Amino acid sequence: NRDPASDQMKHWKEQRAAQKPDVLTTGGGNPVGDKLNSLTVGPRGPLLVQDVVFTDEMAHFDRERIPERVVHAKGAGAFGYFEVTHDITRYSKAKVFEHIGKRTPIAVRFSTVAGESGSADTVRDPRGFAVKFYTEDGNWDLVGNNTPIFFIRDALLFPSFIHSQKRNPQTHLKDPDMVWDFWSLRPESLHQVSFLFSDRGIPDGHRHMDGYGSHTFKLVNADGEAVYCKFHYKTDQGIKNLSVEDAARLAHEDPDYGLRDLFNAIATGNYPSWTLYIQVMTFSEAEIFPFNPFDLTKVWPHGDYPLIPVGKLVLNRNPVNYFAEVEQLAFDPSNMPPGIEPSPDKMLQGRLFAYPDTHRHRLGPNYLQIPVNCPYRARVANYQRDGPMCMMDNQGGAPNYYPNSFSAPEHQPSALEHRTHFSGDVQRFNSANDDNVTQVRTFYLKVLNEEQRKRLCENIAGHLKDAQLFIQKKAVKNFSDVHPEYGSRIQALLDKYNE
Amino acid sequence: NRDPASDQMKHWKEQRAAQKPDVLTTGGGNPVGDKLNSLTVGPRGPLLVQDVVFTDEMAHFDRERIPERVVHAKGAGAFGYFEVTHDITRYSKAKVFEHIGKRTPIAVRFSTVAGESGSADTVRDPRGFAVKFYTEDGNWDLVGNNTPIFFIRDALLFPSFIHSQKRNPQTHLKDPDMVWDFWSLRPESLHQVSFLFSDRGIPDGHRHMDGYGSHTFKLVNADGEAVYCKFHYKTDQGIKNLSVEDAARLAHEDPDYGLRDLFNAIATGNYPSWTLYIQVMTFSEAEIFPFNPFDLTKVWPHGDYPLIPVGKLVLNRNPVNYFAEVEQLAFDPSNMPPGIEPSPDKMLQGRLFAYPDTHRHRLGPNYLQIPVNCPYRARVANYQRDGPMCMMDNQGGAPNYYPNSFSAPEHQPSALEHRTHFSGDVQRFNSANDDNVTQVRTFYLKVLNEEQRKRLCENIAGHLKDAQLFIQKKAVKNFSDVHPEYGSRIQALLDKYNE
Amino acid sequence: NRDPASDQMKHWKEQRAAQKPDVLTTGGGNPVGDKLNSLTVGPRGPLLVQDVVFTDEMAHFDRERIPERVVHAKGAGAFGYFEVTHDITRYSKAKVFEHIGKRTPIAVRFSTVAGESGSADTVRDPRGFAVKFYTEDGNWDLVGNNTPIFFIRDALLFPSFIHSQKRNPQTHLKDPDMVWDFWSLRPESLHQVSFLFSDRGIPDGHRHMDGYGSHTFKLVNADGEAVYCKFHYKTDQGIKNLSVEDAARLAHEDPDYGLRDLFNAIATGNYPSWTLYIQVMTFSEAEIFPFNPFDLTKVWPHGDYPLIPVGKLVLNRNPVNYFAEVEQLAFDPSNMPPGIEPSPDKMLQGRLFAYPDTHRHRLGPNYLQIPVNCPYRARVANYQRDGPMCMMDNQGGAPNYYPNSFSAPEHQPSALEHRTHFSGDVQRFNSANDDNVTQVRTFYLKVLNEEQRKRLCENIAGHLKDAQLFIQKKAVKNFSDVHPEYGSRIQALLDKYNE
Amino acid sequence: NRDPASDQMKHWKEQRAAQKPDVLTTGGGNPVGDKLNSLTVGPRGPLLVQDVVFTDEMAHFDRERIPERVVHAKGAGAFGYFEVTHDITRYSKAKVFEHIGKRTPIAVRFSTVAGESGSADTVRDPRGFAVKFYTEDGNWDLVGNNTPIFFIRDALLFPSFIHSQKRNPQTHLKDPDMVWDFWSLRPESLHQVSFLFSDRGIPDGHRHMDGYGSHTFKLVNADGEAVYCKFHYKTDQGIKNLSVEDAARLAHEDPDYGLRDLFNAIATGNYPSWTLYIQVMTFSEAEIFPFNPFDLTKVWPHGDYPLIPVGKLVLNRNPVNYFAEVEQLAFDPSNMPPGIEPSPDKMLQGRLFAYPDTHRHRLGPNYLQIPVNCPYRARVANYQRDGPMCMMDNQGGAPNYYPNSFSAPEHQPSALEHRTHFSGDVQRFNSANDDNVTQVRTFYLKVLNEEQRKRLCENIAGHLKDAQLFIQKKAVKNFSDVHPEYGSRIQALLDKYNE
Ligand code: HEM
Repeated sequence: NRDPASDQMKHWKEQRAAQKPDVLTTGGGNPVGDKLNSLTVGPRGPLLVQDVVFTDEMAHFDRERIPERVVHAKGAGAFGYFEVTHDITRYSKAKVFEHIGKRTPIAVRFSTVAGESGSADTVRDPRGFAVKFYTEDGNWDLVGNNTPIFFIRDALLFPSFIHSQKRNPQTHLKDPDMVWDFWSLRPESLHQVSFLFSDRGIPDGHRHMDGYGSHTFKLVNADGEAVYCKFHYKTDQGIKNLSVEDAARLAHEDPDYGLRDLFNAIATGNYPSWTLYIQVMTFSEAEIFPFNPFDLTKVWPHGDYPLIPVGKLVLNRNPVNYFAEVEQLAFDPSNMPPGIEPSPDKMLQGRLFAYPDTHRHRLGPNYLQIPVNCPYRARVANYQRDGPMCMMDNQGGAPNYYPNSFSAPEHQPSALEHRTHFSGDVQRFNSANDDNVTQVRTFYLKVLNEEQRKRLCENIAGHLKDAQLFIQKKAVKNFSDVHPEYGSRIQALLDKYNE
Repeated sequence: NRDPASDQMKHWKEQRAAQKPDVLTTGGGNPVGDKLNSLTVGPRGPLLVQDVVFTDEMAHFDRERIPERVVHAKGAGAFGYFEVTHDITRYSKAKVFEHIGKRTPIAVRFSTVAGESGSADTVRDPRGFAVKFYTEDGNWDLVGNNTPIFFIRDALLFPSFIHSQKRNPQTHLKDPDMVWDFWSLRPESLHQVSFLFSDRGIPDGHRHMDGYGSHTFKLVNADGEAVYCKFHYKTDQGIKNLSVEDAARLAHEDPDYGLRDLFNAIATGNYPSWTLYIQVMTFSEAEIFPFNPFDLTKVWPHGDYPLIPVGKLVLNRNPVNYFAEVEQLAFDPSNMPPGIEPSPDKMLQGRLFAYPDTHRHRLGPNYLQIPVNCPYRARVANYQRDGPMCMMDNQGGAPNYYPNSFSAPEHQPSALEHRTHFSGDVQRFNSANDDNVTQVRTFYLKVLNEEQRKRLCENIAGHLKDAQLFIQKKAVKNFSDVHPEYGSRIQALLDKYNE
Repeated sequence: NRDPASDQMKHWKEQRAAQKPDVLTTGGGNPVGDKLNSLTVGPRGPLLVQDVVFTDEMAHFDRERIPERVVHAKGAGAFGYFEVTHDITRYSKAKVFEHIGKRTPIAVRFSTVAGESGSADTVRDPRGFAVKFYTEDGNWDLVGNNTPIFFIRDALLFPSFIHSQKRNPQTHLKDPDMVWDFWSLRPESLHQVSFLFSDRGIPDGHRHMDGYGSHTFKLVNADGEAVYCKFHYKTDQGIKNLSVEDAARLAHEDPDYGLRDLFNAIATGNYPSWTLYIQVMTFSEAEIFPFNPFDLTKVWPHGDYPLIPVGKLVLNRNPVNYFAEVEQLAFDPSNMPPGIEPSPDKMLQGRLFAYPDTHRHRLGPNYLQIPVNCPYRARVANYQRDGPMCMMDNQGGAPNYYPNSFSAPEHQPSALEHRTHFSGDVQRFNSANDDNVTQVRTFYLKVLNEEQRKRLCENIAGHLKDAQLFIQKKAVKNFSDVHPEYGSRIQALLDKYNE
Repeated sequence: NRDPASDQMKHWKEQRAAQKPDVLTTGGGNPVGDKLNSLTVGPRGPLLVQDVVFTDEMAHFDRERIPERVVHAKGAGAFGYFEVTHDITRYSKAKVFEHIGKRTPIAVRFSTVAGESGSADTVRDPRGFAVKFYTEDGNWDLVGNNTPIFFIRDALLFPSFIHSQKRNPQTHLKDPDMVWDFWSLRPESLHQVSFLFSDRGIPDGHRHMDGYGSHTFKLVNADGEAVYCKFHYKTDQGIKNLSVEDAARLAHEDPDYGLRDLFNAIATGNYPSWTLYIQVMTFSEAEIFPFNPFDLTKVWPHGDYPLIPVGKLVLNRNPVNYFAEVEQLAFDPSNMPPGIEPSPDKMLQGRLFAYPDTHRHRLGPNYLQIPVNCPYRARVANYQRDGPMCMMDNQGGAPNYYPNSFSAPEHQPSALEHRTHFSGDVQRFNSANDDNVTQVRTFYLKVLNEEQRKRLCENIAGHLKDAQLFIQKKAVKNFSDVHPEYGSRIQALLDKYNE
């Protein structure tokens, strides 16, 4: 006996009963006589164009690959649902939070960042935990991460950052000089480099990690009052990382550890779950926060702004076809239904654009027409038409201009954005010096126990050692600024590695 | 009031009736509060990225167009059915002919040839008569023209021919020199040229012409008995052609004439139709025919090859959305169910490749998944997977390799290519002089009478006159070779023209 | 000897006198033996997949077409230069206006608006007049039209407007109901529609029409002193239009009359040219302007804001390959170099996005590298990399992240946007009631004379007659709001048309 | 200091020094003022669409990716030349072999097979060794592997084979059930499989393995005489393999072993090199020859058919930009200059279309225009035009149809292919019978020392051990079909692994 995972074709064969096999048809659905032998003139004669069976299937074969995700290319996903267990409708009128017991189906995808399609799960990298909510008011995409913060606070540097986190332009090899020259030049990353290199840097499976909407969002009650929030979905299976030693081990043993684990979990009736919380911040409060409540490289102290439960997140139906249901998955941060809105978070703002952007290029213009991405729990009706690979009925003969005197789709004013005032010059305001240590300090000596406080200091030096010298100093100079003992312990390890 | 075509919107609304307007949603199903004004800071302030309602709409509009067909770009389509009136089973096994009274859903697209998207319907040009049968053995595409022949017999010149017939590479204008140099350099074009400048060069609408398969085909009955044939779908609305003066009027008065005539013909229950006949030929009498039976520039004499009736072609349904149903329609000559096979027709052999090849580019790798293209009357099952914009289940979780031992789609010895023997050197045999006059001569003298010959000559002359002298004399010669007088007449009008 | 355009292939010959024909090769440079005959087994044998030559060509022929422009699909282009003849440096620091007697290469494309690629040139429709300036600070695209205003003033209506301007989704025909239902419901269009149906609605080719920026832009000088402006480039060939009667003739006679006219003019050394002026308005006057200064449906009286000579545009060179240098041509209003900026014009704003966006689809991610679109007069150095069909060296092995301590490109502080203050609530402000008749009323009464008013209403009435009765009522009512006489005239004609 | 690959940026900044850094600009060439801070209204305000600096960069980043090769995604590349050392003149007229000492530029890409973009270098899997010769008669693409045979013999089985070597349709993990089920059912693989698990199954870098043309080819001399040859190029740095435990750790130690290895070799002046040899066999000999001389699972023995030397392949140049030069590199087997022609090898013939076909997909219609793919040591002249992303001048104003009377490119009768008379029926002949054991035996005993045999058997077991029992059964059957002790040794190793 084998595991569910490896027993895939197994179960399929049985579940196919004793019903004869279907017929191998061409793409056009024409019956195929023999597809195991080309069409030739003579036993040793040349290939005839006439073998269209060959062309038909070969042709398709030549185009199965589509561009992989720019970032977060490696991962897996499953389906399940969300169910309300609290009433926060006093905070947001989002139909998804209707009443208690309210269930909305979902799709989830876990993933790393820097690695490519061939990469392995078991490595030190942040993680992607995206949630798609098929609500009655369209789809809501909570494209979150296993962290409440990020390395940078302005989108304009994200590409550059990701660049530094991947291969060298010429060599095509990972490069420390790149990694650390960047981080070192931008301390705002401190807070996050601290989490990545902490024990959390490498979880164990996707099931033993927490989620974070990260950014500061906006909730609008069915009364127009708005308030800021933060999304958190802590694991119920409890945290659980992996020994550096084991990581690199599993790495080459089963580079897809995360996949099968998460997969067998569901196959073996052991469905993973997370608990949804949110922190609330009135506009009054925000005006008070000692920091930028919108800074992505900052958190909200749990004590000052406590979490409120709202619901359960359950995954219990593994995909039936990986390509179709997971690869093709598209999550658009901009996909926020009535009740939730973005904040002036200079990083969340940019994400409003880029995601649907790339999706147009990675998948295609009508990518929202792909099953997995189709908002089937709603009714898409508008004035958009055509485009490549246009399935559906393209909305039939319905009037295609608005406004029209022919009863075509009208807009519901009730779903209007929330009104806020703004005053100030249009400029490129500097966010580089918006405190990149304080919050980090209270992490080192407070959240981290002397036990793991040192571990982190090891993980870093072991990677920082590979960078040039001038680089290593700046880095230390930064850690030092968080805490002298920080850059002191590190500089130690480095000096030794240095012989 | 006015024609049904012009009453489209009026009707669509009256169908709405009691139903109320649908809510205006984004591509993501999110309702919009006001799709008529932008989100800006202040009434005279900047536009914000935050307006994802705009970007959602704008971004789609920007991606509405797909490449138009490289030829036959202008056209119109309709849906109807096929009806078996005669048992021809003793010739072919195609299940579409399975039994008299059998109806097979068909789709059809009419079109011109050279003109682009916005060209006029009423202009001299061959006419496209593509027919699609959704059978249980997959789809059969009978991509015919309104001519039984063509200007050339080697697919290798098709690109060149179309280039000569389209715009000048630098001025972008129509070029008579290009048109005539090519023609004058390839007399094998004379047959189809004659037919082209004849009263049939411009029919009155799409309902007033016949549909031909042109190429010789192959039919194999339930006993595996091979036979050659030709398809003919003669119009039941009678052959009506349009004068040169009126075609010129409509050219600007109504460039979409054919589209309108057709829509309305059906919108008023005036379903046009065509009787589908076919002629048969033996490999014996084939080796006996005085010409290459697969030469696209020739016809099988009626006297020797009487037409055999098969069934009817009724068009009784208009498209509901032109883009999804007509624009995206794709016909591949290679889609022939068991019972219909190609022939050594050089030209035919070429089309076996070109159609799906161009479809993979104009529409996309997965174009067969387009509703209008999907062979629904049949169920597709094979090992091809993925590819961009993959709808449906991607065959869910069935084995993607063949052979296998888990019960998945299989062969069909029943549907195997009819085997024919061939022999001979393998080279690029020259077909430039396989009689390019004989059948034209009989046309020009016995098929036409003095008034038609008169017109035919001015028609040719009125266009040729704009080509360079040397191309003129060049062209004359070819004509005289079909007949001294044929040439002399055109010559006459030429000098007058040169005046 | 005919007009130059007709003798293209003739001169190409002459051009390379003695020079001998080059060897015919495949796309791979492999020389071809015989491009006129297909390689088959025996003179009447099947086609061999081994005939790569054929397959090489056919595959290319099969993908020659790219999506046509979403709007302004039918056009013509040329190249020339822009010479500075007046000092306006006190207004803008743009290097293009840098000094008296300075010439900058420019590219231009003329066009219609709603017609597809096959469409005719001489049809009532605004006319695009896009100019690309290859300047030192990158390219500057002044994407004007032949009118200084437009039909709408908020980008959200554009897709809707265009849709109503094209073909019925189901019939694929032009629908006057669609056209007038829209216009009737959006009275802000009166001005344009009034200009459109006037005499200028159909110029005598491209050479006899003015060009305009339409929008208001902001000009910035060396001390950072800004001012709002308008760009006008008047034809030196003098205004000249076509009678509704001619155009209809030309429509079928020479659908490419504009293309042919412009080409030949240049080909014969009769270079056309426009004089570029600018209208200036300080930030103070804007505050007290009787209308919204960024309202595309309004003009700046010549009386209060005089025109100022800037320089001249001269077209002296025709394209060599239309597809290469014209069809691929791409203009982005976003291409504004230091010294030239946008205004809050809602319409202009949405444009900053849609052009590049649509270009990424029509042409491709790297369309800026196509020769005609490359800023060859400036040096592109940035942190952008990869993408399909990537040419040049991809910036070689240069550091691909910013910031970095390795001497890669750096931003220039002197090229910072002119800051401006804004303050207001963030929301969708309504711009419908913004006076839609004042300026129109002036045009009807003062700008036109009795002769003209007569034609205008004739032209309108001639088209409007086809719209449903209730729609005609609506629109007539709108014209009345402009002027009682205006409505009666049309109404009169209508009554007539209605027998 | 550290290796050359590590000091990449170091050297770049080194040679770049003594210069001022370039100004950062937009794709359009406009200098950016600050690329680190987005444009907003007020320090805590929203992001404006006005920020085209942002959209430009991000939009591009959103499009950096393109689909990876359907197979062989993971690979390294370099450039060098081919030096003729010997005269095989009396075999191929091919200019590349013209004289002794003749230099011809080349490009090479080494790669694994079933692994995706993120996969590791040092794994058991065949190795891809492709070489592109830029010759004056166009490019010659010798697409070889690090072995002279291959699992299958009919193209039709290939896509299916590949599916088994990749991930499961639903679970997405490497699956030995499909791997082995396929191989078991298909015993012709026996040869390669043995080689696959041999000591060579994992080379120590790309520098210590041999290249193989694999298929039988055809050479033609100045006097129309052709023969059937083979291509063998042996490493000069010697065949050095990697242990199963060595490669296993290298897996996570440094998954980019090949890359680093090859980059540094070339970087330090230690250019690798190979010697090209050609086996030969006359058409007569081909006849008398035992089994099928075009069977890809069979080989020619140096015994009866000796290895004739032709020249040297030296690599002395690294890529400057990996994406532009290696990723975009496309090799088409169908690219064969005069003197070299395909052979009846089904598998081969199938590759004749599959390669350019997928290139048009993965790279684009105009891929032969990407610098490194262009046949630059030749001169492209033909009648192909347009297509997306068209560089150059699209052949300028030259006539675009053939034949023509305006002195455009003419074909070369001298380049006509070799005419090989062919006869025989026409149908899908069986191939599963060609002795899948003879040659195989002369390996397990002759070309393989006892020691290797030991671990070889151990390898197959180490993998197969995870396959369904029934699978193993059949698996051994074939092995024993080779020779008893073979399957026996395995069969023993089996039951043990089953605890
Ligand atoms: C009929 C069977 C075969 C088919 C259908 C086939 C198909 C393909 C395809 C589609 C690719 C991807 C091309 C790209 O994306 O650039 C590829 C690449 C490759 N194939 Fe095959 N192949 C076959 C047999 C073989 C054989 C026999 C060899 C060796 C003689 C081989 C060597 C390679 C190599 C080395 C590459 C990588 C080239 C590169 O670096 O770009 N293939 N093959």
